[PDB]
Amino acid sequence: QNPLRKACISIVEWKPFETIILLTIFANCVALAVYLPMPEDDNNSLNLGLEKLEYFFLTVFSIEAAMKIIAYGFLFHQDAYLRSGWNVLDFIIVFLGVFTAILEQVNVVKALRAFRVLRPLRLVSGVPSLQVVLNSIFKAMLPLFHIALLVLFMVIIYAIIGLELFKGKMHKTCYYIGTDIVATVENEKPSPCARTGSGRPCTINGSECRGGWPGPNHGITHFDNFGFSMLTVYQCITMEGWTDVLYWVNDAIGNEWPWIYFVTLILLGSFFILNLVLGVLSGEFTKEREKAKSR
Amino acid sequence: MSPTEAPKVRVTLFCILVGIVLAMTAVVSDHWAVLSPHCEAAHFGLWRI
Amino acid sequence: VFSLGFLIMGTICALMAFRKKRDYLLRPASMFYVFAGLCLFVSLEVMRQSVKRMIEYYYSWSFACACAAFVLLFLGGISLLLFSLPRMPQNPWESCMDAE
Amino acid sequence: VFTFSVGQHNYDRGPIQWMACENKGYYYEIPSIGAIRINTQEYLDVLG
Amino acid sequence: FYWLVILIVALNTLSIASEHHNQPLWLTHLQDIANRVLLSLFTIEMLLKMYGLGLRQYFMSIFNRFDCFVVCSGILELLLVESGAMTPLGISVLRCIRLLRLFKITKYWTSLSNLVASLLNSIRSIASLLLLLFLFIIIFALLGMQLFGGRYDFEDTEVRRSNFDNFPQALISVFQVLTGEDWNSVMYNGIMAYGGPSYPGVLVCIYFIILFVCGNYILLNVFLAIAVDNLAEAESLTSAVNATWFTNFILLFILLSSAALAAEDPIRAESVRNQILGYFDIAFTSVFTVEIVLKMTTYGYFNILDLLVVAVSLISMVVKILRVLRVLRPLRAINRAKGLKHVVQCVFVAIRTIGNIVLVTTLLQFMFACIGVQLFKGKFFSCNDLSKMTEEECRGYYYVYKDGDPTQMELRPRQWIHNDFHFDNVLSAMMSLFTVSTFEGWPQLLYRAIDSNEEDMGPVYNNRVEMAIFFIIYIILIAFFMMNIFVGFVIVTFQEQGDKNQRQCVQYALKARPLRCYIPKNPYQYQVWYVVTSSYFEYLMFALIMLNTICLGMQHYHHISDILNVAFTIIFTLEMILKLLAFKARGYFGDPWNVFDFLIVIGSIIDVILSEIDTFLSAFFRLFRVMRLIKLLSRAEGVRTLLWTFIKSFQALPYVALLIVMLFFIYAVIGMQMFGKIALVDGTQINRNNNFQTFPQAVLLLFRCATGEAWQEILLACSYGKLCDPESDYAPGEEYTCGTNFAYYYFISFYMLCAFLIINLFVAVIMDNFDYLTRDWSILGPHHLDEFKAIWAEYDPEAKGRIKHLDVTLLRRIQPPLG
Ligand SMILES: CCCCCCCCCCCCCCCCCC(=O)OC[C@H](COP(=O)([O-])OCC[N+](C)(C)C)OC(=O)CCCCCCCCCCCCCCCCC
Ligand SMILES: CCCCCCCCCCCCCCCCCC(=O)OC[C@H](COP(=O)(O)OCCN)OC(=O)CCCCCCCCCCCCCCCCC
Ligand SMILES: CCCCCCCCCCCCCCCCCC(=O)OC[C@H](COP(=O)(O)OCCN)OC(=O)CCCCCCCCCCCCCCCCC
Ligand SMILES: CCCCCCCCCCCCCCCCCC(=O)OC[C@H](COP(=O)(O)OCCN)OC(=O)CCCCCCCCCCCCCCCCC
Ligand SMILES: CCCCCCCCCCCCCCCCCC(=O)OC[C@H](COP(=O)(O)OCCN)OC(=O)CCCCCCCCCCCCCCCCC
Ligand SMILES: COC(=O)C1=C(C)NC(C)=C([N+](=O)[O-])[C@H]1c1ccccc1C(F)(F)F
Ligand SMILES: [Ca+2]
Repeated sequence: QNPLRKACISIVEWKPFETIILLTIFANCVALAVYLPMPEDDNNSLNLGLEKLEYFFLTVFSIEAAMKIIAYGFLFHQDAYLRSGWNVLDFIIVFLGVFTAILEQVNVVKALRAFRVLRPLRLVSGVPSLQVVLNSIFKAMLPLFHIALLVLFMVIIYAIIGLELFKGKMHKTCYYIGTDIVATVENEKPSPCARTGSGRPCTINGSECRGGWPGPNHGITHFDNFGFSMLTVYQCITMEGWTDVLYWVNDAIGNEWPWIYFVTLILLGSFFILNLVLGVLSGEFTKEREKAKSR
Repeated sequence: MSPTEAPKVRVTLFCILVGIVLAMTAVVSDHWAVLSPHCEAAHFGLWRI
Repeated sequence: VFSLGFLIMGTICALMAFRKKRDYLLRPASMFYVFAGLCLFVSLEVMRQSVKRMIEYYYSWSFACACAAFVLLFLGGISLLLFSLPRMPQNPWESCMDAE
Repeated sequence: VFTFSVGQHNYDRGPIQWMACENKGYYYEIPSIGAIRINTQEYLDVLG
Repeated sequence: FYWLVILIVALNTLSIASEHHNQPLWLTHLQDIANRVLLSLFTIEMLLKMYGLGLRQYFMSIFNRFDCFVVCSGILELLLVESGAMTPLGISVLRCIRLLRLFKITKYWTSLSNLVASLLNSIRSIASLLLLLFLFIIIFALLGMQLFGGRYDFEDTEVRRSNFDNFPQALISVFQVLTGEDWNSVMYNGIMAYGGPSYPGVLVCIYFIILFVCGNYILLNVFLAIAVDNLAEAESLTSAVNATWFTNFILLFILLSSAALAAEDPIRAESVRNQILGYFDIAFTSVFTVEIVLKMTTYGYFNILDLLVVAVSLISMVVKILRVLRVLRPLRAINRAKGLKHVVQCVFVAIRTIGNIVLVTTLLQFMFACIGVQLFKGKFFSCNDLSKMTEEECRGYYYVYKDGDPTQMELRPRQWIHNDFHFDNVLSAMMSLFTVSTFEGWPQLLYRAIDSNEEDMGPVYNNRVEMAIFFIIYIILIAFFMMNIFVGFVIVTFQEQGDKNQRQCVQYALKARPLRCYIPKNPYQYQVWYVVTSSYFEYLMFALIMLNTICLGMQHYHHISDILNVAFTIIFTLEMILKLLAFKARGYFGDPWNVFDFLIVIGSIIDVILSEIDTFLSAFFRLFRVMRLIKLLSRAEGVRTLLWTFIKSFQALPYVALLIVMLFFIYAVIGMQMFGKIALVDGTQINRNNNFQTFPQAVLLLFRCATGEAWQEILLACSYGKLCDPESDYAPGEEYTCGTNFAYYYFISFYMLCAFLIINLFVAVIMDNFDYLTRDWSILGPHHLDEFKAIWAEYDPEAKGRIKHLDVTLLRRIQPPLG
């Protein structure tokens, strides 16, 4: 591009730069690790000296970004620095860093503070073996596209079925008579209850089954709208606590029908699906081994 | 004649006719429910109890 | 009444499917039976819950008749539809709705 | 000085016992509700 | 010496695997008066055959390279216990090094040392993919330390051990969410730390949704890769009356004989129904006692099983164990069913393949159990209240506070309790590690081994947070690596007994047939036929379907939700009749998708008229409007192709799923017999929802255990301490005698069996499909040969065989890969 009037830094660019910026980003990772998160605006001594250290780590990466940006075009000039694959990531990193660091000393919140955990990704840039390893997974997840478009649609179908069948059913429970305390037993978790139905009537002596109960898992597991129904369907599909949802529906509406909904979702959603991905990926491994066996 | 005069479709169309007759009688035979408050035994149906 | 109407409309297609090589006609007929069956079941529902809103209760004779007619019609329509629908291809060339 | 370290936490207690052992006082730990009664009536032992 | 040197290592193993808690003193005496002598006997074997192999050949083979390490560590450790090296943790972390000598029987087997010749290179080559997993874990722990760090400060008294308060704890939490165990409770704590089930809070679920899926995926991939490559190395380097009447009538009567075992009542001894099946038993027995002579009056290994079955059905017409021996009644169907015995024997020949990888795993399990006994033996005791740290202090009563309210307390007697899964011997250690390797209850063993204080004292919160390493290596070796090379073993072995593309296409271009299109005459009805198959029309149909789907999601809890239902019902029933008129009810019912559409339309009509009949005066008829977006699978040809491809091979192998249903049947009957009288009390794991009283309930319990739920808690809900059901029969005062300690043999076996057969069904269905999965989608294939079929049936509305010559101009419409 422009003449060699600005490239006063391309002389030490080819020095062993990797064996110093790697140790710097590793020390940055360590200073990120030993940080202690304290509740409600509290801090200690070591947490104060680790924010003065984010000025030594944000000033090295930034001057190296300058050294690499002006050594190749104004910004790109041929899509050189910015459009280099693993040089845009580092730019966003050191461009959010300074941004939020000067923002923290302009109102003198913590949302952009959490973008500080992307700096550990720089180590992948540091070693090219990791760079080629990381690009193989995004190369092998394209055959898993017709499986994801099937899992998404199955989750959306079962969410709507559960929204039609169970919406607003797990809202009664048995409190103590005249109280707002749920009445349970030693290891029992608060489950739904039924009055005038095939559901469960609860047994504790001074207890009555009335409504106004936010739901089973503090109000998180229920088919009350599309978002929560999607959430509980997805949770069941991972085969984690699906029997709890089944049992709560059994307590709410009745024992004989609801299993059809959950044994079908666990067979189709979990076993059939994981069997699909265990075949599609092993087939991809086999074909990428066979194409290389001819080399 | 593959699906229409095979034996495996005729056995099923046989099994259908049993359901046909038992259903056309079930609408008319009120012999499926009793109630006894407690001698006033009842017999429910679809049209008249 | 709707269930018996479905049985009526299904027997027609079940019989007209025997002539003129109208085998395709056995595909809708089956389905009608299914709904008939299904209808019978929800019929059950109503009566059942009525029995538990009126004392003792007990189903003696015709509940078996209905619980048999429903399951037979339902399973038979489903299996008739499975037998009229040709086959899952099972081969890279075979296909559903293939020429004879 | 009587110092009390309350709760089940991961913080350093050395300085608190030092404040206790230096100024003629005592150091108590209250991890739960069941310890409150007996640990809050025991300073009368030191005062005596 | 080839066997005398294995005799000494076996004598040493049987002595290091006999150290338990509270062992007799003579046992402690034996265990070291048999260690110094055996260490010196390991010393003579590093001298005489050292001198036999000269000078420099005791460093050429890595085999005897670490054997000098054994002697160095042994003597150095002998002289460090006569020193101030106390702190039993320190004295025992060398007795774990003492275990490093068992590798002398692994020293001696060919195939047990041949497999590691590339298994060790597996990690070494993949060390840059395992590192990406480590970096993923570290980034997600550093993100969890920001989102939920110091935010689990709920005022209640309930302990939440899996938090993100510091970096080791965040690592433990992220690893536990990765293994999948109890991740939903971590998510619930994360949701309650924020607002709650509201708009700000619930978005913190995304974190977990990204941590599980994209975290499982990567991991899985890595392991799979490793497995396949390491297995290739171990597979390529080594490479270089007698009619149908009788049989079909007896076969349909063994199923009745079996289902008479299903329908039963274990609680009611002779229930009103039970003697009906007792009478049917004589019928099902005497129809079989005749056909044992119609088979061996014509004649004099598989029918002796049947004769024993009928003999035990005759002698029955303590001894009550014989009633468990009548569960092989369906095991005789492997006689007549010929396709059944083929897979029953293909499974017994597939077990011989996996016998090499089971012994190395069992040995790793044993050695990790020994390390566990050296670490956490005696340390899994506790008191009811966690303020008393000794069995002598844990006496009397204490108060418990409900909901953590200091003004609402109850009295509870305090008792010195032992954990249910502990590390006192190698049997208990192996059981604990077995429950850990299935990922169930492993955080409760972790946070209990972290609090381990001393040999007979109670826990201390966050005492030893480094103990987590013991639980994170074992999980990575056994549950992530050995289990994955087991699956790689079975998949690569199935791979073989399963050119090719030319063969497939020359078979295609022979047996394929033409396709019918139903292109009609009569331009007056050809008019509506033209607007029926327009891409614009079907795209309007697809858009209407997605509009109905988005209208189905708008419903919530606490009327324009039914008028639109009727409006869509009308749109679809008019589309159906218009398609019918354009196809004359002959081309319409030819397409299965049109059969499904007709099904949906009839169901929707019935639903709307039922709802307005109900408002003029069925919860499942409302499901037919949801089934509509299934016909959205008539457009996505890749998804439809994948679904058909897998459903084909799932239908091709029903005799491998028959094995699973037989396993479930047998185990459910045996469990109804063994533990079927236990009470149904809430707060326990045998309750109204999960029990053994009836056959459906037992089958659903076994399905829950198959899915790997808290099966190790049902295993403890049936162990000779359980209150009997009041309806049962038992002597007074003799109540807590239900349940048997046979549960450990019942569950541990079942899981294993249920994990084998399932894996089997996963591999067959995969290898039967290895054509479509290992296919280059560009070079060649049947998709082009279906392109040809389509463009050919275009010119040929009715099949009528083949077609005219010119319309030869079609060859200009083909892709160059084929045209
Ligand atoms: C994406 C490709 C395919 C993905 C999905 C493929 C299939 C789609 C999912 C299948 C639907 C699951 C079955 C519905 C769940 C029923 C639960 C239930 O009935 O309880 C609630 C309700 C309980 O509600 P309720 O009526 O008691 O509540 C109020 C009480 N009253 C009204 C009395 C005041 O049960 C019913 O309404 C009756 C249902 C009985 C009949 C339904 C069972 C048959 C359903 C279809 C069978 C097909 C099986 C699966 C197909 C194969 C797919 C793998
Ligand atoms: C390489 C693999 C990559 C890994 C993939 C990662 C998946 C990303 C997850 C995406 C999640 C999207 C969430 C965005 C929802 C928008 C937020 C919102 O407004 O909805 C709130 C919702 C309902 O409203 P709410 O606030 O609860 O109601 C209170 C009264 N107003 O309240 C809620 O509860 C919203 C929560 C919805 C969460 C649904 C989760 C189900 C989706 C998982 C299925 C995907 C399976 C992937 C399989 C692919 C295989 C490789
Ligand atoms: C794709 C990959 C994997 C594929 C591999 C194939 C293996 C599949 C294995 C999965 C089996 C899951 C079985 C789940 C069915 C359980 C039924 C159930 O839980 O219903 C409970 C309900 C309770 O009623 P009850 O016990 O009478 O008491 C209440 C009375 N007021 O009971 C009822 O009200 C109705 C009871 C009738 C239900 C019968 C239908 C199923 C029952 C058993 C089916 C299987 C039979 C043999 C076991 C084979 C299963 C493998
Ligand atoms: C590559 C594969 C993976 C790719 C990743 C994709 C990730 C997507 C998964 C995340 C989706 C979860 C969305 C969660 C939010 C749902 C809406 C919601 O949160 O609230 C429910 C809302 C009403 O709730 P409420 O707040 O009570 O309203 C009034 C309150 N007084 O009611 C609503 O308004 C919600 C209505 C939405 C209904 C939609 C149902 C289906 C629509 C999609 C079908 C089209 C398929 C996409 C086509 C793509 C083809 C390639
Ligand atoms: C190199 C050496 C050569 C040796 C090779 C021998 C190979 C044998 C491999 C078998 C697998 C063993 C792994 C199981 C872990 C051990 C379980 C155990 O020992 O349990 C201990 C239990 C008592 O423990 P505790 O908690 O103290 O309670 C006592 C109160 N009664 O006491 C018990 O009652 C437990 C009873 C154990 C029952 C085991 C049943 C296993 C049957 C599985 C067969 C199917 C496997 C094939 C499929 C594999 C595919 C994955
Ligand atoms: C016997 O080995 C074992 O102790 C096993 C442990 C400890 N855990 C579990 C879950 C097993 N299992 O049967 O699924 C086997 C295991 C585990 C990893 C690889 C192979 C096997 C094998 F045993 F099945 F071979
Ligand atoms: Ca689990």
